[PDB]
Amino acid sequence: QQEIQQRTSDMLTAATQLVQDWKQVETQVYTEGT
Amino acid sequence: QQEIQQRTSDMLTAATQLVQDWKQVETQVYTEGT
Amino acid sequence: EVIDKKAFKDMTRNLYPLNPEQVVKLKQIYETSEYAKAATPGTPPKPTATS
Amino acid sequence: RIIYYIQAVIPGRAWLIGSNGSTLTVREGSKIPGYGMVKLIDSLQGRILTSSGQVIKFSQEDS
Amino acid sequence: RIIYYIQAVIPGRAWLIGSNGSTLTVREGSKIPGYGMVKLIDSLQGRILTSSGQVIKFSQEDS
Amino acid sequence: RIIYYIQAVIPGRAWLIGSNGSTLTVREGSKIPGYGMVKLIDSLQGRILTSSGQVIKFSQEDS
Amino acid sequence: RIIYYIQAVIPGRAWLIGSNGSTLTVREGSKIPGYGMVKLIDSLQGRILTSSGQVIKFSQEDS
Repeated sequence: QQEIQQRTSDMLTAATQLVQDWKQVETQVYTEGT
Repeated sequence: QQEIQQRTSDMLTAATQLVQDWKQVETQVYTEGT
Repeated sequence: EVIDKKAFKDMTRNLYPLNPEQVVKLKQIYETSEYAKAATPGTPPKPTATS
Repeated sequence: RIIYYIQAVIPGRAWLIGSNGSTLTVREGSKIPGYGMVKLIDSLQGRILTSSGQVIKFSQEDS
Repeated sequence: RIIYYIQAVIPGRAWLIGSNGSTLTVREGSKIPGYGMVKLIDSLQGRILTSSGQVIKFSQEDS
Repeated sequence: RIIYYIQAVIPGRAWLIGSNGSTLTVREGSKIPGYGMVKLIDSLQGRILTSSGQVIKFSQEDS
Repeated sequence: RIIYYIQAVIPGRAWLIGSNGSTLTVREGSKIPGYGMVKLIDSLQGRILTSSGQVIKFSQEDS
């Protein structure tokens, strides 16, 4: 059942990457010219 | 039985080579004149 | 050739350890956890003006 | 009669506009004109349980 | 009546226009004229099945 | 008679405002006309007990 | 009637040109007037097959 913990480890790495991808949101821009 | 994993070794890298080729996207360019 | 086919299967599983259903479920888990984090216990005050 | 639409679903409180456009805000255990008291307010699915046993929702087309 | 086409197909919401150019957006459960209410939104392949058993799709040329 | 309501609730004292615009603060050992002597003070939930079995809390509007 | 040719072929989408200025793009399920429906699109060797059995082909000298 080492496959269980190895699968949990790789899925956990992918999921931690996924939630730090979910977390960040960039700002806007504002542009004018006259 | 023993040839399977080393067969998947180069192939997984080849997909990993393939997986980032769609991630990058070049932006526009613009030119003016008079 | 069947060795190559099952190799394609296991390398696909090794590239992506996540099902899209699992992705959606964990995203819902993240949203509920964020809701719990942003939850305010008790009755909130009412905004009003005083004169 | 007068029908209220929940305008800001929040845990604890609730902001409402009326069919007349009258604005108000309530808490969990309180009184509401046109329905008497308040029985249950939850952020789940936007349901307000009035003392008349009715389910105040928001506007139908404002979805 | 009014023939409705699909404008934006996404999970959750949907965008529609009429035969006359009447732009609108719907949720999963809402009422539309001429077709009853929307009972199913399929994000795959872009078809909408109404409560009357009627299908909203794109234009034939603009599919 | 004069209607009192709470503008602030703390441990230690209590803050009451009358319906006419007259406000004051009270402690455990004291008196109030129309309610009697403050037998106990509840810092929780903004409730003030008196000798006449009467509880001064916040207004229905100030809620 | 109007005679067409294939002009530009990509997988998925097809482009056809008639001599009467009728140049459009079509899908696999597409209503071609005077011909009917497309039953098969091949990205190579330049044959577009109609549900009426016609074969849309490139110009052999514009080739």
